Amino acid sequence: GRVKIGHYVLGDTLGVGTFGKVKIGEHQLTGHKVAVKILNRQKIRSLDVVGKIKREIQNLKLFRHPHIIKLYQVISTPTDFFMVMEYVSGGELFDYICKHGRVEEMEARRLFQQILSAVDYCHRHMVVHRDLKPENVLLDAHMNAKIADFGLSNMMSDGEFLRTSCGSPNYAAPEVISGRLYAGPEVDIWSCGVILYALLCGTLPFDDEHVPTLFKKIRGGVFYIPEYLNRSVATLLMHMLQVDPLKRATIKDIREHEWFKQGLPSYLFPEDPSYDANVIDDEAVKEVCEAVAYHLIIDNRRIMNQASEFYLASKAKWHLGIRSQSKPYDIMAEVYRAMKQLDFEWKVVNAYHLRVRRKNPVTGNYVKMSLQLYLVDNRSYLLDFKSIDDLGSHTMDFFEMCASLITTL
Amino acid sequence: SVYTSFMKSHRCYDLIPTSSKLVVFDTSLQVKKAFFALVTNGVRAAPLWDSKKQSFVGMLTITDFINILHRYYKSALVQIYELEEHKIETWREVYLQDSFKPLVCISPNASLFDAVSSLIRNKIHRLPVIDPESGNTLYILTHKRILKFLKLFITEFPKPEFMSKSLEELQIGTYANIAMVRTTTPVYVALGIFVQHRVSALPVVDEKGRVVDIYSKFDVINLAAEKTYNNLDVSVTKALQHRSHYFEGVLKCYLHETLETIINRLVEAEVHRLVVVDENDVVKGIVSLSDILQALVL
Amino acid sequence: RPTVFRWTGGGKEVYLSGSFNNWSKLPLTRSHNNFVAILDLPEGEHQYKFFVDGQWTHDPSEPIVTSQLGTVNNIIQVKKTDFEVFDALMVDSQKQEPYVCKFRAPPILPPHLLQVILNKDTGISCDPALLPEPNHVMLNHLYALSIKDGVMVLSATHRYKKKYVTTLLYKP
Ligand SMILES: CN[C@@H]1C[C@H]2O[C@@](C)([C@@H]1OC)n1c3c(c4ccccc41)[C@H]1CN[C@H](O)[C@H]1c1c-3n2c2ccccc12
Ligand SMILES: N#Cc1c(O)c2c(-c3ccc(-c4ccccc4O)cc3)csc2[nH]c1=O
Ligand SMILES: O=P(O)(O)c1ccc(-c2cc(O)on2)o1
Ligand SMILES: O=P(O)(O)c1ccc(-c2cc(O)on2)o1
Repeated sequence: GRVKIGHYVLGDTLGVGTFGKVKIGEHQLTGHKVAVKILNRQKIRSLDVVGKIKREIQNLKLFRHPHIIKLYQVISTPTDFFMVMEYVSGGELFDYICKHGRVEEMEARRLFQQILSAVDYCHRHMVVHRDLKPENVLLDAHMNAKIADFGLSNMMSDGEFLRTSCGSPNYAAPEVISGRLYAGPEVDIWSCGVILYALLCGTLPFDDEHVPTLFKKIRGGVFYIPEYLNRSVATLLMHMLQVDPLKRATIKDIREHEWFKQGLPSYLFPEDPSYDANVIDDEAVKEVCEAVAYHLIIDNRRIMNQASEFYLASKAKWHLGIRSQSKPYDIMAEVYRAMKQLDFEWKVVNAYHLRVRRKNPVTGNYVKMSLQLYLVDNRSYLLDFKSIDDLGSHTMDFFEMCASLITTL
Repeated sequence: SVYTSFMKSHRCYDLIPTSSKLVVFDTSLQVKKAFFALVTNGVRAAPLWDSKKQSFVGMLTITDFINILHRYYKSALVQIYELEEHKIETWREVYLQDSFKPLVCISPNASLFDAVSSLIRNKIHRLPVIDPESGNTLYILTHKRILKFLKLFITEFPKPEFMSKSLEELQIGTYANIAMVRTTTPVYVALGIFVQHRVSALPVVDEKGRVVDIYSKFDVINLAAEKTYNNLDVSVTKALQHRSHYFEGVLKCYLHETLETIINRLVEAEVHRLVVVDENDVVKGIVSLSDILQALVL
Repeated sequence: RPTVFRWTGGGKEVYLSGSFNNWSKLPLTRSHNNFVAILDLPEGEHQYKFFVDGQWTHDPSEPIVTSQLGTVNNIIQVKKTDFEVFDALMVDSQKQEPYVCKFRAPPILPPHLLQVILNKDTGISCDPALLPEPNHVMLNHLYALSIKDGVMVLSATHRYKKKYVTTLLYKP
């Protein structure tokens, strides 16, 4: 009524997410409705989430998709952070599944196509949601899916795994509940598989009152497939809800499935025909140097993308690092003494994780790599070698640093 | 005129595959191990890294294996001691004692026109793409990769008058003093012509007077693959016997045939050369990827 | 410009008196338990006090100042960096290699690293130098062959821009 922030009058609370409270914002002059997420400055600094909130704003500011909540502006005050974003009248997808009996295969497919398109956009921009559920998926007046709550989201790095257990237990992947390292996209596919089941069946595939009993069901990966569900959609759900993340389906696999292909619009995915004419590919950043120049880049990229055989492919066995059957304390003691002989400087991050460095005598530049000890099956350990990005050759300098370490060990 | 403007605008980066394999050899590595590694990995050439100098010195090709065999082979009874014991650095030492070689390379940011010019001018078939920022070798650029890339953009640009003209009228390729081999010619004799004449392939002719097969430089790695390198006294037909079963006939083109037909034939068959023929069956010359690329540059 | 004055405590009637006004009582709107009022204020220091249920009180979580008589009033910081989002997060963020060595087991090896790009079979109808699109998580990692006749073979997949290069080094 009286409370105003950037010409917007704050109304009733829409709900509370992972970080901060979300409230309705009606315009004082027009009456236009926006969603305002209030992040308390003291609450952020007390939880060491200053870096997480920074990445959250930076991503949403550059994120442009019709199935992801658009962030208009962010207002900073000396005590709070006001995130002004797109408002959707339809509410939660969870409420739609609860109000109706079961969402029909004609409408459930359309909603899933919109969800996966937004999920794929995140993954292509190196962002993994980690908290996908019908409660987090929103709906509008025109019945379109909208992705919200990027609080538990994280950035995907080259050669780096994620450990943080994020999301609801019913929607969490078997690797998430176990507390083990994962790549990222495979977790979102599992979560999307639960949403697809929830839309068609009306219930959850893994549901139990007892917490460890529920965890046992996810690890097992056994779920009921109803008689009203066709054979085509049944195979898709089984491939999406795989215990093994390697055997689990990908966005490219779902897009190629016969059930998903049905009535799929040509503007949702980048490889489709209508995408290049309706969606901006952000080529303006590369075409900023010196009107027809933009269309030249899009056409050249299309010819290169079409010829898959020209850029991509359709004896002794290789292995990652070095394997040892001895105790973890003995392996770590062996690596420290081997480095002193070669005159190396190392930064300690963890008991098994080491940030190592050396100086090249010919070029003069510093050579740095990251070491990490992993656990294989049982009683067997693996030492991992990973090159750090920041006259000679960077890749050759990394291979030589590894070669001297393996020989000394 | 039209294709010259295309190559000047497009960078070397556009040709590099999305996910490619690169084999690199250290100079201190034994030469025998290097040729065996080329077969197992399925690569035709590999850049050479000098550990002491901390820089890429050159390229190890099949020509190096041909040069070792012809210079050191004595008999099928006595083993080639130099091939068995020599390192890459030691082999290069005697090879560069006559004339040394500064590394010929292209930047990924440099235009495609400069890359084609660098291949024809230096008379080389393989050019390594090295990033000046990191110093890492990214991809080995060939004449085959450039022509296949240009074939993708033939519809995007308007076709000039020369593309609809016959090979006779254009006169592209070698038509005089073509180095050829007989069907009973031993491997050692054939290797000697590769060193003396500095050619890449030799057409095989029978006693009747007809081109039966073609003995190229790539056919030499089979001697290292099957470990039959120690006996170079054997005929050229016995050396080509490994791929003779799948073989139908060596690819040919006519003088009256248009330039567009010749370019399309080389990219589809994925071969490096075409035999020029008159009327029914008369050899006139050899047209290769290097001859076609030079015509689009000059 | 926009400054937030929120009352976390309970009550029915809450008023705000500060330095912005001549210590006058301003009515505050309530949602459920929180009493809030957003006012436009310039750069500098501003003193304020709350009036809950007919009695003067102060917020404990906010910094306080005491005068000569004994009146307790809150202190608010109005900075130029406080209004810009990227600048405000930078302020909140504000608030070496030893050569010496340093009982839980190490983490379980993920199955993604076991997927070797070189061991995977490729179709005969393509160039041998070509490889399938690698996972972003297998990049920079070192893969090696078993040592045979004093020669180590080392391999690692690296990204240049949008292209991936799988280099192999035969080093004795
Ligand atoms: C458990 N789910 C809730 C549902 C509810 O509040 C949350 C906390 C959750 O969503 C993730 N919230 C929603 C949105 C939001 C964004 C970021 C983080 C959490 C969020 C927005 C964005 N625009 C929407 O209109 C609006 C929408 C919201 N919620 C609503 C309830 C009714 C009508 C609209 C809303
Ligand atoms: N908890 C939560 C939370 C808030 O509600 C606010 C608010 C707020 C409180 C109440 C109201 C309100 C007041 C009267 C009527 C309706 C309202 O939504 C508006 C905004 C301002 S900063 C802030 N920070 C928070 O962490
Ligand atoms: O001049 P080179 O780059 O050393 C060279 C080595 C091998 C070949 C070759 C193979 C082949 O079928 O045609 N040419 O060319
Ligand atoms: O100078 P050329 O002998 O006419 C020539 C043309 C094309 C090639 C060639 C060799 C090769 O490995 O890939 N392409 O060699």
